[PDB]
Amino acid sequence: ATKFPKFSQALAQDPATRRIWYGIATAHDLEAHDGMTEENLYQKIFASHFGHLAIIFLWTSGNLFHVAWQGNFEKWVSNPLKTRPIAHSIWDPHFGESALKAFSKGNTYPVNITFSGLYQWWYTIGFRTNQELYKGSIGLLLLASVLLIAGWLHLQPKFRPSLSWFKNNESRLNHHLSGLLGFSSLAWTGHLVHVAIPASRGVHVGWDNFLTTPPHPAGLTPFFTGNWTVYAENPDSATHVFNTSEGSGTAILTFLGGFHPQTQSLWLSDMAHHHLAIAVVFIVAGHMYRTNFGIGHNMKEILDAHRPPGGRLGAGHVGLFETITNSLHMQLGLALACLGVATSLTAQHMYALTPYAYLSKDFTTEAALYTHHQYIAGFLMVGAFAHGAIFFVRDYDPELNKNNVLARMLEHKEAIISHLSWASLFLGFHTLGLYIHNDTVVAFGQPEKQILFEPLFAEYIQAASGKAVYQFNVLLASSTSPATAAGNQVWLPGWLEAINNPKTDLFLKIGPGDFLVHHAIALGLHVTALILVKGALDARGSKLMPDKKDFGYSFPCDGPGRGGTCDISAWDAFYLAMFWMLNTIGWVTFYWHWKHMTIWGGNPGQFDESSNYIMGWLRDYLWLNSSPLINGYNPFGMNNLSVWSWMFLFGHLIWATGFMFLISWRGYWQELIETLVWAHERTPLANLIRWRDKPVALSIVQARLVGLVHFSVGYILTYAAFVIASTSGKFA
Amino acid sequence: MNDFQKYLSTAPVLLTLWMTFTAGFIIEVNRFFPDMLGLY
Amino acid sequence: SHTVKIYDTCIGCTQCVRACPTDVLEMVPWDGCKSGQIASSPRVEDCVGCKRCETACPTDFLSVRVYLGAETTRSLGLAY
Amino acid sequence: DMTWEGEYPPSKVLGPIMSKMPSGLLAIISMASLGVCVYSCVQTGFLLREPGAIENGSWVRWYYVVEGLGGPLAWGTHVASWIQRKNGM
Amino acid sequence: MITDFQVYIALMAALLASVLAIRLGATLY
Amino acid sequence: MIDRNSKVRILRKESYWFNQIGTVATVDQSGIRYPAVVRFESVNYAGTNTNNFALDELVEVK
Amino acid sequence: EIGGLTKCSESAAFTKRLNASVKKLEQRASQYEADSPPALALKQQVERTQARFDKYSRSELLCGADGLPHLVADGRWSHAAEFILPGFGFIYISGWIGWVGRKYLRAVSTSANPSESEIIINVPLALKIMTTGYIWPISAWQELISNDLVAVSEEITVSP
Amino acid sequence: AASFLPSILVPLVGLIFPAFSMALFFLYVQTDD
Amino acid sequence: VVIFHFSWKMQSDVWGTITPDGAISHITGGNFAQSSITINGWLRDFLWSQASQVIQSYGSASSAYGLIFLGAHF
Amino acid sequence: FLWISGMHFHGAYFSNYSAWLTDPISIKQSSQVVWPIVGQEILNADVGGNFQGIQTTSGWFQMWRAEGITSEVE
Ligand code: CLA
Ligand code: CLA
Ligand code: CLA
Ligand code: CLA
Ligand code: CLA
Ligand SMILES: CC(=O)O[C@H]1CC(C)(C)C(=C=C/C(C)=C/C=C/C(C)=C/C=C/C=C(C)/C=C\C=C(/C)C(=O)C[C@@]23O[C@]2(C)C[C@@H](O)CC3(C)C)[C@](C)(O)C1
Ligand SMILES: CC(=O)O[C@H]1CC(C)(C)C(=C=C/C(C)=C/C=C\C(C)=C/C=C\C=C(C)\C=C\C=C(/C)C(=O)C[C@@]23O[C@]2(C)C[C@@H](O)CC3(C)C)[C@](C)(O)C1
Ligand SMILES: CC1=C(/C=C/C(C)=C/C=C/C(C)=C/C=C/C=C(C)/C=C/C=C(C)/C=C/C2=C(C)CCCC2(C)C)C(C)(C)CCC1
Ligand SMILES: CC1=C(C/C=C(\C)CCC[C@H](C)CCC[C@H](C)CCCC(C)C)C(=O)c2ccccc2C1=O
Ligand code: SF4
Ligand code: SF4
Repeated sequence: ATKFPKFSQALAQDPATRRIWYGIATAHDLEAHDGMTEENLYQKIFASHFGHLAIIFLWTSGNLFHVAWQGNFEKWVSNPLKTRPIAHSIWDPHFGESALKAFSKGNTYPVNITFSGLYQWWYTIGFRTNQELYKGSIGLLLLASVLLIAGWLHLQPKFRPSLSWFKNNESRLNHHLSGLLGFSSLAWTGHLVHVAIPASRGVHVGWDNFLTTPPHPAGLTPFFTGNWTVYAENPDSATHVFNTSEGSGTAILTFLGGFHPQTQSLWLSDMAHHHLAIAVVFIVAGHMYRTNFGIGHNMKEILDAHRPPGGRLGAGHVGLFETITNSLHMQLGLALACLGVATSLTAQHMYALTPYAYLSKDFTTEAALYTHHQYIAGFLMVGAFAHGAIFFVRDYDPELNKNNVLARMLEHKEAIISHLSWASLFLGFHTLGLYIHNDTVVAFGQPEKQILFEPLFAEYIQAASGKAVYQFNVLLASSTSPATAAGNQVWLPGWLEAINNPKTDLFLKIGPGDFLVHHAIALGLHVTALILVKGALDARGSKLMPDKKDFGYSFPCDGPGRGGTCDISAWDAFYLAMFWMLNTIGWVTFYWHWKHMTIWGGNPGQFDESSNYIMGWLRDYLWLNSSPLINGYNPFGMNNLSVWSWMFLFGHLIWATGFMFLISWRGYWQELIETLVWAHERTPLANLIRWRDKPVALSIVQARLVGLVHFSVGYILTYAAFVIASTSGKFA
Repeated sequence: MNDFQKYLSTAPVLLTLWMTFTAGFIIEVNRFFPDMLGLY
Repeated sequence: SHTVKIYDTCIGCTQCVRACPTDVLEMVPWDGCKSGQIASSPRVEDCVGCKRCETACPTDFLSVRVYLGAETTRSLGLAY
Repeated sequence: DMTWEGEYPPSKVLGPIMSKMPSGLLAIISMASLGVCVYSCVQTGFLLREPGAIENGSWVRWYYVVEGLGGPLAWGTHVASWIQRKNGM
Repeated sequence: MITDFQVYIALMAALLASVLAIRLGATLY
Repeated sequence: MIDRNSKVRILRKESYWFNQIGTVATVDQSGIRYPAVVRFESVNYAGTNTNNFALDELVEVK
Repeated sequence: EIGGLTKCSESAAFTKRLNASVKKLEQRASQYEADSPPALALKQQVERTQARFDKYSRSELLCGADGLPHLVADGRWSHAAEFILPGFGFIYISGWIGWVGRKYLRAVSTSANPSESEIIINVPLALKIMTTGYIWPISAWQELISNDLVAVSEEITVSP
Repeated sequence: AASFLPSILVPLVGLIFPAFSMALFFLYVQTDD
Repeated sequence: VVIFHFSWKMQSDVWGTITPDGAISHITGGNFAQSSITINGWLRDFLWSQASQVIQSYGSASSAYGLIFLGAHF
Repeated sequence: FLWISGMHFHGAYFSNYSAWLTDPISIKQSSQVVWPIVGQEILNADVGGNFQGIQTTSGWFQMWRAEGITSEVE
């Protein structure tokens, strides 16, 4: 093309403003660009990945640099529980003198406090001085440059990888599993043993003395001799003060279980052992596929041979090998799905099994991290289903996958969708019904008539791991259980202490109130899934539009006929599911925050009793904890929470603005724009200036996207302010 | 009469009557057996 | 601009050509149907994408399908 | 290639070596392997349950660790014996 | 304390990244 | 067999009445592409109750 | 007890709630006087309150720390009154309604106008069909094993 | 002094840079190669 | 917006109690002048503060309003 | 007409107009009473004049006073 969308003649030859809008949003769909060959596609994608990696490293470099140049890491290291971590400095020419003072509280210059947890992580991993952080930043800047060079290099004529190289699954998997994940873990345990653990005990091991400071007194003698037990002897005493030698030990690899008494975090020795074990597992697993050395498995054969003899699963997995290798969308979907689960797990396990020192005592940071990863997880999950649908519309070959496990899924689509619908209905009616019952009776002044179910099943699981409050004498909660006898001399001692300590988030106590919220979360997952799954299955066709596959993943509609076909494309399913995703994640995050807020405040009872009905959430959570935020700036002054206050209102604006695009549709606006064109052409003086791109209204799908973005941005921003200002304003 | 009975047999009318009856009997049960959260 | 295609299931009802707001469709002689006529889309350069034609087709599934595509001044219905 | 139909898989699916082994031999190996795994578990259980003396993880023994891997092998071998039997070999 | 020289060195490194970034972008174009 | 007043099951996947039963009204014998005219008791999303199908798309049910 | 709960008869919080509730009503009644219609009403209300708490106390309900009754639903028959027994009631009634509805729809489906009988119900027939739902469990099973309940791929399906 | 950098760079990054970038994009999208 | 203007203006600059001598105490205290000039003011000095009644109506004769408030949001 | 009729009737059989008429400043207007079913009775407030009901806000009492009703027979 000769216009902006060089990759699309259709858009390029467009006489309106759409040319600009669409060109920007269709830029990264390399597969649909004019004149795209598969080889070029892969090559360009590979190079683009190098660029993304570089951006990630530049981002990390910046954090280190700004903390080192404008932060208080060293002071924090000295007094971790009495210093507020600094992120970066503030230079806003719009600030008033008062603001300069407010944001400069506790320091000598205006500054922003970090709620990212970097200080704790770096403290745990070994960083003790600002100069060290600087070196890291410089190194990452260099690595970023190297990655950029690689992107250019592999796009050059003699270094462009072949399409075959891009499809050698065995070699990549072997290498990625054994080297990227396995050896990297081994390297990490090396760092922990050589640098981190020594630092925790007061010894400095850096690039200056690492080659002459043995990690363990015995040496590598025990390792090669086979007497590995030596490395687990003399674990740090329970009276050990972190970052000092008082009460220190010599152990480097142990399975103590539990948390360091003073830092209330997992033992470093245990983490080292953890990564060492994981390393061996992955390195071994990376020797499973054939890679030009004779031995190994061929993935195609494995998939083809797996067909249940009964015939209940049809022809089995035959045909899937080719489908996956020849479809980038399916690959992306599988990846996003797994990463989404991982992100949720990080959030869930990181607040219970605190990994970093003094992180549990920083309430605001702990709250931010959870909400951060949970939201990212939602986006990652939705994307997986989205690309799954794109696959069906674009890359699915009905003939190749004949009676395959995948095809049969599309044969009982109605069954799946219908049953998922029933589940959603059941959960919805009863969950809401029970909440309303509890609200009404309480309102009428009769709280004794509430329907409160104890979460017995969950309580049982907690007891099974050792919790004793519930009084369920089972498994690890039983002294006579075979399980207790097994680990009583291994890891249970430490675990049974933490699990039965009320001041830890390991298996928090649950009650009737938790039962209901969990069932609400269930509703969210099921309903969000219904929308996404339906979109995927009904993406290649439906009774209303039996030829949907010929129109694509995203199209405005199919006309006002046959009853009306608005929002009938698969893209619209993503659009609709996004709202539900936000709602469910919101419920999850609200639950975590309120529960923890009450615990931190010392009144766990408030949640226990007020969480049973809806008014409680509104009055004892949203209304009560909004007081610090809404008073960031008042008719009498301002404080450091002013920025957070302003953002809260800003979020509401964006959210509501989104509604305009969602409820108002194109026809109205197009007609109005026409009148404006008339005016400009008929008004003297302004007539001198004219447009080169005809002014037109936004398209149907465009408006949907714009609206969803406005809704989403406002949603996240408003909650971000609340979770931070409320927690910090009250407990910090 | 026949025609009126047909009108009374229309869906909307029958629903209202049935629901009124159902609502009434539920209310009456609670009037005589009140405050129950279980079968005792 | 847009693409309009007619399929063999046409019955020559002429309803589509009588609904187009921009004279894009015509009735041409044919022998595959009893009516002895089929619809054609000689002037797709004037299709605005209304899909009124599709709404008028009586066949189980539209015998006339409009696939929206590249946009021009004519297709975007711009009088300015 | 490896695609199969019926009530039993072809011997080619058992690899390049076991595809030539007799059904009985595989069965013998399977039983033996399971025995070793079970023995290892029971013996290790005593070590874990003996008063003290297992500090520093002394209960972990190289032999028992290797023996415990017989359990998974037992599964594979027993499945293979069935396939060979049905295949006639 | 990060010295001025250290800060200036960092800035120089960043510049290299920038120039190498423009090229990658223009090569992908 | 397809014939007037016969009952058949539609075999056109794009049809609203796929795997459903209809009554053949008339079958044209002039060589038209879709001779049979089947009538259904249920309206489609458009409100029609009839369509013309080929003999292969129809299987007699009895 | 199960879950560390306590029987409501032995929970102090439960009793405290009772006393407090009654006190509130009584304090209100003090304003009004003697046989004043308002006072008599409030007096009757306290009686109901006392009865409710007593009923729950004599029951097997288990209260928590808040002194509020908590229900148990793990399948134990010790607390079957809380969920299992009431649950059977719902299933019986719900099945009755569904079964009779399906029966009527299928019955009027073969009528002169199958759609007029859905907007204007034939009351006589409906009542007859409605009464025959008390044995829905038996009828349903019989219909399943007679291949008359579940259809066999002769139903419309999507294009893919 | 490096301390002066915040007051010399922020004006440029938030005002001069964005302006020139937007101008270039406009010229790029308004040109007919 | 109109009805909200009426509610805040009146409760702030008109309605209230006056002592036997000339002492006027308005319901909200005259906050309209310096608080209604910003959006945060409306959210805090009006919606958040004047909603303390509905949210705390449970257990009272005004409980119905609380339930309806919630139902309407739904 | 039926609507207006009902209001006057409810003000004759289910109201505290007489008491309010005597002391308009203290007694609170009420013309709706709820049946004592399911704790909904809480909604019957102690408006005044030995009467318990929902406080109405339509302004009927004031209008009737201006007309000169005086009695509930009227
Ligand atoms: C040992 C050699 C080796 C190594 C180290 C790598 C490393 C890499 N390759 Mg690779 N590659 C190799 C050999 C190797 N390759 C070979 C031989 C081939 C040819 C067959 C390729 C072909 C190839 C292609 C075609 C591409 C790569 C890409 C990449 C990069 C992935 C992006 C990244 O940084 O993520 C690294 C991420 C991490 C280290 C974090 C891992 C986090 C996970 C979630 C941990 C999970 C832990 C555990 C399982 C979770 C438990 C809980 C669970 C149950 C939920 C990475 C740098 C991609 C790229 O970006 O290129 C520029 C790419 O497109 N490679
Ligand atoms: C590794 C992750 C990954 C990758 C490589 C891709 C890659 C791709 N996706 Mg995909 N996607 C992902 C994750 C990913 N996605 C996730 C997580 C989701 C769920 C949200 C989706 C949902 C999704 C949909 C629904 C669609 C794609 C599409 C595409 C293709 C074209 C993308 C495009 O045109 O963008 C071009 C560039 C842009 C759109 C610019 C993005 C601008 C964003 C929307 C606004 C930025 C936010 C805002 C400005 C912040 C300001 C706030 C401030 C005021 C504070 C491309 C192959 C499209 C397609 O058709 O593929 C077939 C498509 O329709 N994806
Ligand atoms: C408060 C807002 C709200 C509510 C309540 C709902 C409710 C619902 N949505 Mg929904 N939705 C909303 C906003 C909302 N939506 C928004 C903003 C969007 C835009 C993204 C969507 C997009 C959306 C999609 C895309 C889908 C839904 C679906 C559903 C249904 C899920 C099944 C369910 O919960 O059954 C229970 C339903 C309820 C509890 C709600 C109605 C309750 C009434 C009052 C009846 C209560 C009866 C009570 C228990 C007593 C009964 C007995 C009595 C008669 C005596 C449900 C009706 C899914 C669906 O169709 O369901 C399968 C679906 O696919 N919604
Ligand atoms: C990082 C970006 C940035 C920076 C550094 C500033 C800086 C400033 N803004 Mg500001 N602003 C910004 C973004 C920014 N703004 C954005 C995004 C918006 C939109 C919401 C605004 C909206 C805004 C308003 C509405 C006002 C300001 C004002 C001001 C000035 C108040 C301080 C002062 O002494 O005023 C006193 C002014 C001076 C001492 C004059 C300084 C000399 C001027 C700035 C020279 C400008 C020449 C410049 C090179 C021309 C640009 C060329 C082009 C190619 C980029 C200050 C110069 C106030 C002002 O007075 O504007 C000048 C004012 O009324 N800003
Ligand atoms: C605007 C008109 C209006 C409204 C809203 C009310 C509202 C109310 N009146 Mg009231 N009333 C009105 C006019 C009105 N009245 C008039 C004009 C009179 C004079 C006759 C009365 C005389 C009156 C008395 C004497 C009493 C009330 C009572 C009540 C309260 C209970 C209502 C009731 O019976 O619930 C229950 C409802 C029923 C018992 C009716 C059964 C429901 C029917 C069967 C449904 C309708 C069937 C349907 C239409 C079928 C269609 C067939 C087709 C031909 C149309 C309620 C607040 C009662 C009260 O407050 O007690 C404390 C009370 O005792 N009112
Ligand atoms: C004719 C002749 O000659 O013989 C004849 C006669 C005779 C003898 C009667 C016959 C026979 C033989 C039979 C029936 C043979 C075998 C049947 C068999 C063997 C059936 C299942 C084993 C399943 C296992 C092991 C499952 C899981 C093993 C599991 C799940 C493990 O996880 C192992 C484990 O390791 C992990 C990974 C971690 C370890 O650290 C520890 C543990 C333990 C947890 C035949 C077939 O008729 C042939
Ligand atoms: C699905 C899956 O994952 O399967 C995988 C599992 C796994 C394990 C990865 C596999 C592998 C590799 C192998 C061969 C694994 C087997 C065994 C493994 C793990 C490693 C090998 C030998 C260890 C030896 C010879 C011991 C040296 C140990 C010696 C020589 C000593 O005992 C020294 C010592 O004696 C002194 C001198 C005095 C004593 O006082 C102290 C002790 C006793 C400590 C498989 C089987 O291939 C496939
Ligand atoms: C659309 C589509 C797609 C996508 C899909 C998806 C997205 C999926 C997802 C999925 C998922 C998301 C799944 C999940 C899963 C989960 C699981 C599977 C779990 C499991 C569990 C288990 C197995 C167990 C565990 C345990 C243990 C270990 C021990 C004891 C305890 C317990 C619990 C813990 C694709 C692209 C492919 C294409 C086609 C279409
Ligand atoms: C307001 C509104 C519009 C009109 C909104 C418009 C025209 C946005 C115009 C302003 C934006 C910010 C674009 C302005 C860009 C500047 C002129 C600078 C452009 C520079 C270029 C080089 C990019 C629609 O077109 C529409 C369509 C369908 C449903 C709802 C709606 C809707 O609600
Ligand atoms: S998008 Fe427009 S044309 Fe399509 S169904 Fe909706 S209103 Fe009709
Ligand atoms: S879409 Fe509109 S303009 Fe195009 S052929 Fe059909 S009726 Fe004519």
